[PDB]
Amino acid sequence: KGEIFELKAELNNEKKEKRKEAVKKVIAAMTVGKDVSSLFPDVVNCMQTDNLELKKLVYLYLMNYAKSQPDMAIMAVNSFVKDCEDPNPLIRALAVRTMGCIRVDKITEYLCEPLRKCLKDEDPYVRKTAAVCVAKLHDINAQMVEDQGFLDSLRDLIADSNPMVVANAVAALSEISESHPNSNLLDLNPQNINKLLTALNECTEWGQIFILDCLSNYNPKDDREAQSICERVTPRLSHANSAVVLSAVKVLMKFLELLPKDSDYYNMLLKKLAPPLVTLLSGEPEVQYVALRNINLIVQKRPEILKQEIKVFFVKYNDPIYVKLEKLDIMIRLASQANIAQVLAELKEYATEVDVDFVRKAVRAIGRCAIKVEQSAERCVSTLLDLIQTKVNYVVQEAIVVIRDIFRKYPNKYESIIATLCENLDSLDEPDARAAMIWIVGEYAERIDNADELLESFLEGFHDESTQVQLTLLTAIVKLFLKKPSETQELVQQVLSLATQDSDNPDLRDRGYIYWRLLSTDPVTAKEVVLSEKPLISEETDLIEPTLLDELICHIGSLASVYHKPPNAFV
Amino acid sequence: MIGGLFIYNHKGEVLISRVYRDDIGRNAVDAFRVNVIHARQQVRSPVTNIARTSFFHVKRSNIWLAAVTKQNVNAAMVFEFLYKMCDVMAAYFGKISEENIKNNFVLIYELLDEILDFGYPQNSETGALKTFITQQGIKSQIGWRREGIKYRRNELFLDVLESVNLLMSPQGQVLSAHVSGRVVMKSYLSGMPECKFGMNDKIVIETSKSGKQSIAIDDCTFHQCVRLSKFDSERSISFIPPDGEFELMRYRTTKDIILPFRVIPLVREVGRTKLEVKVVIKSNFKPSLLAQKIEVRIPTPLNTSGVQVICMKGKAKYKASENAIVWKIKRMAGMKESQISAEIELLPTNDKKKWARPPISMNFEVPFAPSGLKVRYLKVFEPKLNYSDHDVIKWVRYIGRSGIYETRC
Amino acid sequence: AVSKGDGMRGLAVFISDIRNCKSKEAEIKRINKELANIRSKFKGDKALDGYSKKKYVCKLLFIFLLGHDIDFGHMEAVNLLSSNRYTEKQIGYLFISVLVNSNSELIRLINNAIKNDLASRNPTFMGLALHCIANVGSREMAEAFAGEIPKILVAGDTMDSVKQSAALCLLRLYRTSPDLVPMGDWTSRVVHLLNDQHLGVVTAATSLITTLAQKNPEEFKTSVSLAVSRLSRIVTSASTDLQDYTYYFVPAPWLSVKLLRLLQCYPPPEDPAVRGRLTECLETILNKAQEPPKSKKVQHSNAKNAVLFEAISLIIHHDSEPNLLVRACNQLGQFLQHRETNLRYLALESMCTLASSEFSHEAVKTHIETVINALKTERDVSVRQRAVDLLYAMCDRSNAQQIVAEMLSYLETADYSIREEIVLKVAILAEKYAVDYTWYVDTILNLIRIAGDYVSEEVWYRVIQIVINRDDVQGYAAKTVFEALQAPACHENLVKVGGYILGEFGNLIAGDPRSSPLIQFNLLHSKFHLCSVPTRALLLSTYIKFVNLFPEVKATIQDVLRSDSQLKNADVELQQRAVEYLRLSTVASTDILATVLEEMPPFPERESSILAKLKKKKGGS
Amino acid sequence: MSEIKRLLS
Amino acid sequence: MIRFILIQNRAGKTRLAKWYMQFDDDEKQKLIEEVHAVVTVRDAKHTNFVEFRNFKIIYRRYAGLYFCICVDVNDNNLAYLEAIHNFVEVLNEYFHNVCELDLVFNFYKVYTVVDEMFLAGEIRETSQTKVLKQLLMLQSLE
Repeated sequence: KGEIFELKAELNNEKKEKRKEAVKKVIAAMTVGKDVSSLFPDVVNCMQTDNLELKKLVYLYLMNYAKSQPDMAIMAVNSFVKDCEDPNPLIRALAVRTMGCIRVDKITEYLCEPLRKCLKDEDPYVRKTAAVCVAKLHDINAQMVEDQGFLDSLRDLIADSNPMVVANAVAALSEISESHPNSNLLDLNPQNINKLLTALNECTEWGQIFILDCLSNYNPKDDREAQSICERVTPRLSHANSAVVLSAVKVLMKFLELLPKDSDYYNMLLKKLAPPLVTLLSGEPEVQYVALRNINLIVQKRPEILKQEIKVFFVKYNDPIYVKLEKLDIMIRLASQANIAQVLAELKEYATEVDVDFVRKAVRAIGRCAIKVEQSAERCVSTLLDLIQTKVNYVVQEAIVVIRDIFRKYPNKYESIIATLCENLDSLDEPDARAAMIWIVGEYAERIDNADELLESFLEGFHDESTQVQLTLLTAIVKLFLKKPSETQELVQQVLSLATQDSDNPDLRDRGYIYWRLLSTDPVTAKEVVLSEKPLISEETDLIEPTLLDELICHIGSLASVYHKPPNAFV
Repeated sequence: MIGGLFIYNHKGEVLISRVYRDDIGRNAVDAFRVNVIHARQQVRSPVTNIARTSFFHVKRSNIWLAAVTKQNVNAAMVFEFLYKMCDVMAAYFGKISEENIKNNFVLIYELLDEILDFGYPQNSETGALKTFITQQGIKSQIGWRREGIKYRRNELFLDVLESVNLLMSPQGQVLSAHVSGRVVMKSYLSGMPECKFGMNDKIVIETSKSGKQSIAIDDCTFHQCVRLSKFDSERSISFIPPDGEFELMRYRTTKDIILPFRVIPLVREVGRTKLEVKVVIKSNFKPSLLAQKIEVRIPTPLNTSGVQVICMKGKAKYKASENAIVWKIKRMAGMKESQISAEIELLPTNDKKKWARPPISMNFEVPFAPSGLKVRYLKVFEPKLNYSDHDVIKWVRYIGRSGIYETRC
Repeated sequence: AVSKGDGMRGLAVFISDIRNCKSKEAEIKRINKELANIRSKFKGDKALDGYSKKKYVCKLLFIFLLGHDIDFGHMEAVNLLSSNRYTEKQIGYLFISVLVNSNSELIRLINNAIKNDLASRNPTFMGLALHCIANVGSREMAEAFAGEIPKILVAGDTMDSVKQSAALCLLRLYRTSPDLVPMGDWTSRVVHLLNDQHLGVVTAATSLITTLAQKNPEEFKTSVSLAVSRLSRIVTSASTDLQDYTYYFVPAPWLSVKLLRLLQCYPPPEDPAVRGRLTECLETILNKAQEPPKSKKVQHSNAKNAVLFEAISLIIHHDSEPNLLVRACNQLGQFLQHRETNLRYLALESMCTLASSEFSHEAVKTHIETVINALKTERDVSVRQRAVDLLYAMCDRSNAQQIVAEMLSYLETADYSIREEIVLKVAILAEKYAVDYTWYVDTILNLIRIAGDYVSEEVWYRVIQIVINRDDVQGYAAKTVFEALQAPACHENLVKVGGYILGEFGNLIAGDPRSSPLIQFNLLHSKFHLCSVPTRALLLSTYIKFVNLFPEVKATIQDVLRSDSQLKNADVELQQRAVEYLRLSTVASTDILATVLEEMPPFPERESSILAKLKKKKGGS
Repeated sequence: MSEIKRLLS
Repeated sequence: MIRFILIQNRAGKTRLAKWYMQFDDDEKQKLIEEVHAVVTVRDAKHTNFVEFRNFKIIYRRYAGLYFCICVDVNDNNLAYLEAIHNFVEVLNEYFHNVCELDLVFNFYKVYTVVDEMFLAGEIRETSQTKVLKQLLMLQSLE
């Protein structure tokens, strides 16, 4: 007979040499799922001791236990308050940092005064602890904290000496001001801005983040205020820690939207911002991502900053896939009418390589480059054909389709090379590709005598095909029959028969009849309808609503810079 | 800010746990385990949202570790904190392996409540942390090729050949399943080139694919020429290739398989007279790719006397030659489906059948690896001839074949 | 009385020290310490005595059974195999039964000890060997003893305990190397074992007989006459007979379950006298089921019901005399009524099986109430399915509306692996057993409504298909689709079925202004700008059919097709439909147009191709 | 978990 | 036919493991982990039978002990669930008030009981009276 019963004896034994060692085993078996609890009191009165190793051991027992059983926690109160006096500042801090982790409406009254004391204790390792203990308490009594003056107390600590406290105060304070947006618990008036505009040049790394993220919320309403404030964050554009660099950029980006273009300063703060988020691509793979998701935003809003910088966003064969993807989207974004030469070469390469799934993402890009750089259309079609010549199937299928849509966007203009592409009807399997080929034979049928057996071979296995080619083939054979009637008298019949009798996708069957009826009762109109110039197809979105972009250039540091959703899409 | 902090071993079992805000719970942790760690078709990314809860994570060894928040935190920051918390951790015990963490539960849990209060990062940098870390710190830590091979141009091929197996329940339960792997490399390239071979996750550390009523256990075997030095740095299998064709690595996963086809068998025994079967086949890979050479073998009873079907795509034949209907589809894309419906006349018989209805077996082929494997890069470095990694011809194809792919009818 | 010897301190100690261990690595240390001590005891001058060998073997066996491997000791175990002491032979065999190897030497050393014991005509040893053979079953052994095991089994003087093991040993060899087991003369004399005095012999003989009969049915057709004569004699003589084999008042449940499974390897007894007694005996098993329980402990209930379920499986398997088939479906009925979870599961399995009998009179359809309930209350997704499967397999035109309802609610709250396979089962039962065709329509677009992600193309083609043929629902459909289309979510598969149904028909609900021609187009078009393309193309076909039907909204629909979103649409298919329909809303004669968009014929009742028909007097076509 | 509890009775 | 017979506790510590078909150690291992991951998660509101790979598991809990039997799918559930039981009922006769420990410190004779009531995949002895009579005649053996 033993187990838990035996650990209870090991502790009580007044030999604080035995206690110390026995405590060790109890703390061990928490982190192994074993339901302790039965030894809660016995651990609590080992508290009454001197050994700093043994005490910070018991606090592990308590704290990772007041966040689980906060109710069976508050019974140790008199012992936590005791240590709030204890000379050793470590056990002073320790009593507060654990006391606040008891989330129960009942502790709002006990902790009130011992925290009031540690809030202006001598030692900063106690004051840093107290500061975030204020927030740890506003969580379980937001009124009580506003009442007992701890609100004004945190407002003190921001002017505190050692930054490790200023840091924690600025954070606990902005965490409250957020939960009460309208109350203006921060306020930030034009005079107390210089207050914290100064601790920003200390407050450890963290805390400079906490500060910058507070200046975001401020808005100078004054051109010469924005200018002198900007020039006071400008240096923080180095502090390693990408979360300071970003946070400083967040600030500058919303202040710089003041003064149109005069005073070289606007011209300058623009040229200043490039190097720092360029050199943000040189951090760890995870932080490169976060910078990328944010540059994708930035070059939308202010193209001018990362203009010359395209070379930076080129893909490195070993960048993690999610950086490759975000780098590609940014090359596209900077693809200038004066560098696609360089860009295309790069995409050409990506398609040549071995990350299959990215090779696809690479060639869609060449299309998106023709959409974006209007004048390059041709060189895009050039390299697309070059890739096709590789007879590498994953590559062809993705290119025939971009071509298909480069045709539909600029004249026909390439009736030339068409007769060629009909060299690859070999391995067009992916439906999306056939549906492109088949359509290109449809239009442009007057330029390929092939058309007959081209479309015929497709028709041989029609009830097996994609509901997409099924439909594109019907629109193609009819096109043919209005272009070369006679050469194709039988085809139109077989299609219409098969769409109409054989196919049971109701939408197909309809178009089956629609054509048959139109052809056979008014052909002079059938040619009028199904032929006739379609307009030039217009792309899609491209950018971001000018109003929502603005809303999340404001949040440049945050998660809402990564997901591009505003803060309401996660809570 | 940082509401939680979690550390898993390769398997996804939780090693360390620290909640800093009620927001969390049993929720976000299985949430991360079975959605990021056990991702299948999903391409992982560093920060991932799951149920209005955000998850920052970083892999270090074969060890995952992830912070959870329900707030809109400064994203850059949580990685910056996560980086630091690993640096400190390696200052106290080097490699951040599953061994060293199992050995320091205390040191770590205590280290945490010091580098982070209430989810606020608290500046580590091992600065004076001795006077706060009142705890100890238990540390702990070929394949030949003739000289002077010469080639016209420099090419290399990469076949990822996988045979996925499965025994599924009518209702769709995976009763058992494993991928047999194999990455063959055909290399016609000149010099004495050391090439690096990066892949995605999907494997962690033999027998010629055999067995039946015998249990598939995960594994992995490399070639002699394989330098496994950096496999806990993504992949970076660094090797020096024999000439021509060779078997760079032979494996078999049993975990996060991308079973490419579900079979939905709706039988229906109408007396002992006839028997009406309907079968669906749901493809469920990406739509951007085709399965080919598809076969579906519905077993017929022994007292069959008549059969008629109604095939949507493809065509089917009855072969008493071998007792079963044989449906063949020529090709179908991802995320589509198809159906077939048989009526099966059955000679009266007195009984004796029992049938035991064998499963519906499938035979198919696909442009991906059911293991989830993905060839992420392969860089060739050759210092004597110094030809461009870029002037090396490179093609790769994946080839997922069906093993015994049975769904129970 | 005789004495009682056994014990081995060192083991108990190696365990206590080990079940101890302040860690999962002290465990690892203490192993290497005993493993180092045990070696260097074998690995020494003096071989140890029987006791110390026995004991150090046993300790290895335990370390193995922890997770650690063992690269030695096998030799010390084969020493023990020769001893005259039970406890030493026991340990040797256990050790070599658990840890085996490819070592061609030991393999034949062991085959030797095994050879001897089998020969010693001592029963305790004969057993130990027969059991080592049966636990190992290596091809090597099959080869050496496949020959002698039969010889033993059938011999007259062999002990009953050995007869038992001999048979079950042979059965392992027949599963191991069916080749090495012939079909000699012992056949008829193993069959004869069914009449043995000792029941445990019958139980062993019967497992052997059932696995042989499955590929040598003709050799053992003799066993049916007997398995009957014994199962008859068992379920008769009460509690005082068959003393030792009566378990909680159920006489030899296991033997009974084995004889019934044996009778299933065959057709109904060929001889009318035998077919007679077997059917009398089952008349009785069912009789006793209904009688007031001899006890109430779960054990008695479970033994009786293992024997009951199997005699019901034999009845369903034979499929003869309706009477016994009805009784069994009434007992299976009572189990579902009785509050429980094990019976509820087993009964639903067995009943679902009885469903494919053709002389039950379909007695299954009598319990629709009891099992619709089972599905309704029972948590435990396992029982919940076994019930639903039974309802699918007993749907007729009459309870169809009944069941389709219950199934529509099990779908509401089911796992996701179940959605799509339920959707189909419901689709089938409606499109198949429907009388009221507005109920078919109604049914289907429920699945679409809430559980829509899981309705395939086939399912929703087919209502559209069906609505075009049957006219008595084109009104109701046009109305019903217009009202479901009112919800703001509504799966995309509704917007599909709905837009089409309002393009063909719905001109026949454009009377009531509730659903004006303009009210409808506004409704579909709100759902446009956020549906997949295939759904937007389908909507476009619909927009133009409207221009035909309601010349009032031609004005409006016209410049929905004219705005860039459609005419410059980036998808080919979308931009065709747009240009074409706009063009012909302009160029076409008001006559020609009405012709082009006339009402679309009915759908061709696609029909089966005949894969195989009885022709030249045999299966294939 | 107290492995000495009876399996029966 | 019985494929195997397990006897593990709530933590999945195996304490008896008669296998009845040739498995590798790496198989025997994953195999045991699985029987755990499956049987330990079921809460009495579920049933005593589970699909398990191509076979199924009959199982009943007794104290901290799961008694699993893996069987062919077409096997008689109630039969094997009571076999399992009366097996325990023979252990509680041999050991008298048997419990997790007798089964550990006596692991080596647990096997001679198992093999007496099961052999080669099939049931062997069912009669509690005879199996006690032999278990007690050995034990009197040198």
